[PDB]
Amino acid sequence: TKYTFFPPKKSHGSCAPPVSRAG
Amino acid sequence: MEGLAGYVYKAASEGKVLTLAALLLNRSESDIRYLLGYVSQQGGQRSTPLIIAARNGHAKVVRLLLEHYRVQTQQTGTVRFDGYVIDGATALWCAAGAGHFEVVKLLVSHGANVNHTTVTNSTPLRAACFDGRLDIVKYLVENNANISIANKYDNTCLMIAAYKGHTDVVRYLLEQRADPNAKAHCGATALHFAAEAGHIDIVKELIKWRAAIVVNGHGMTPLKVAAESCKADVVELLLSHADCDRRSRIEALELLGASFANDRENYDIIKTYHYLYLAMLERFQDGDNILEKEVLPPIHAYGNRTECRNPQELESIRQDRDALHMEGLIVRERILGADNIDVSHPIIYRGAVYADNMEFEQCIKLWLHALHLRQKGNRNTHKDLLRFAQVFSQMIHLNETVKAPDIECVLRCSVLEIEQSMNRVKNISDADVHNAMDNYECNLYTFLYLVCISTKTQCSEEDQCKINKQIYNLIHLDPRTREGFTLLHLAVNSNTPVDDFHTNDVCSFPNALVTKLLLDCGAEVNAVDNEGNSALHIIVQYNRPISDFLTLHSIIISLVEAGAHTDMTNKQNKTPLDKSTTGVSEILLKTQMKMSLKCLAARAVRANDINYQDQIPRTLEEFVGFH
Repeated sequence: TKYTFFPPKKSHGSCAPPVSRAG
Repeated sequence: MEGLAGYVYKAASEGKVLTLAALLLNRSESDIRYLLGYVSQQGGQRSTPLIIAARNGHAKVVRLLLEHYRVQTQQTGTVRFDGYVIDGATALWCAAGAGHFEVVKLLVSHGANVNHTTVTNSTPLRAACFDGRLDIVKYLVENNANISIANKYDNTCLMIAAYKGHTDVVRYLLEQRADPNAKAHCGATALHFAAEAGHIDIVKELIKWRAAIVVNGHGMTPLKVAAESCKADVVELLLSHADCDRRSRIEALELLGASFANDRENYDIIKTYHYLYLAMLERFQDGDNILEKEVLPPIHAYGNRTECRNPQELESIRQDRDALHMEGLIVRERILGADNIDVSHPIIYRGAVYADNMEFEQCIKLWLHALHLRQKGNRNTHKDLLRFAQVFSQMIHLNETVKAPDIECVLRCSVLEIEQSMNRVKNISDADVHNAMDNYECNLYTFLYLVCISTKTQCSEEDQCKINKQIYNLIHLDPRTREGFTLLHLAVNSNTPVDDFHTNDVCSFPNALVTKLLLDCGAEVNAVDNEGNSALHIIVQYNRPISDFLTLHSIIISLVEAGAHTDMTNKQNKTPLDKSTTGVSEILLKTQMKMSLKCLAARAVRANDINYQDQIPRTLEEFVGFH
């Protein structure tokens, strides 16, 4: 549900953790 | 023979424990390495029947494959686990990742590599610990498997187990003499992950085992990371660390209020005001040795507020919600700095909220600040540029004026980001070349949306000059998509993707104004794609000659006047008249075709296929090359 102007990113937050099992 | 093994692979997910006997009794022997070693992909997962049995949770199928014989199971493969794909997986890795303790113990007892690192250098221990259970990790750590093995990004078992809410797992890890002060590649030391997800018991157990506070790679303490992600209980515990000093304490409280100001998951304004007020009161706790706030000079994006260095002025902005939003943004900017990665997210969210409340001007200012901060960090900002295109299109669709310097700023940012996108595409060979090409194509689309919006916005001589300078700058790099589409071809093409959001109300391709602006800015009018079509071939293949006949006539006039040949052929040796697929477009182009003996002679040479190599002038050699 990206259509609303609310940011498509959740909170980003993948800066310090590279999310395991995600790529 | 292939179908015989394919049916076994299909039945591996199913149950045929006493049914598959007919397939193997009185069967051949030389096909063992192809039947048991059947490495197929059911949807694109390089695996064996035993691997998919472990992944789906079939230990009975594993015992089936080890009924009266034995199969080697330690094999590489790219398994698409629930949520995402993982390259270099194996049977033990997939059994551990699916939380099947019995299958893991069966694989270990039968013989499996407990340290079978993937392509991303991922141990089976952390794979289990992603969905960690105590009973599944007991024997895994009792198989002499080292827990200190690093990762591709140095995400050890402790870090991911603290991030994923696995207090039992982290307890069993630190009680067995793990590494407390482990350093990830990003710099975080397993407390930032523990404070990222707001797990109070995990932080409790880590501080219990002497985790200690150390700044991560991005210049943020674990306390400040806890205060960044709107979490409160871990912030209280980390302030109760008994070695925290005071300056860090007040800046953490201010950051906590700032985070509570702008985040969808945790949004309170009373909590924001109360946290900032607690920061103000505990800041002026003594009178003498008063911790006067150092304040960065006011920035036009957040209005013109200048934080609050006094209790009276924080009291004055108590009831005003948008004033508190700006105040929270400013204190977050001052604490986290302009070089932080997660400082632009609340600015984007506040711009989004202002866009939803039909206050676009402050939305444009905040989003421009966020875009500048993200571009100075050199990050993937194609989503932000698409958001800019969407908000500009919504501004146009409501017949609201759009300020030309804003379009100039976002055009500069898009041009720069396309430059670094070209650099990333050239640098990346095959790691994420598809992702880089997708980002490049969508960035070109966003730039064309911005150009189309800029055509419909009234601008002065200087503003239009600056916008045309940006367009000229981007033309002189000649950006191209996957199928050779230049920047002119995309604006010409009706098949150019349009975002499903409000850009549909403004930017529709083919758009005559975009082509007129691009040709007036010096576009290579004779450019071709990988398919060999020029701009003229793409525009004559337009399937809608009556709905927007004015657009078609304007763009055909523009392309002809810009000097493109009305005769050049594509890779399939088709004159665009033969590719007009439309009576109206054919009539228009035949009206605009300027007759010339040169084209007639060149086409005669091409039709007779006379050997012209090393016989005619090189420029004329090319000329007959495309005629």
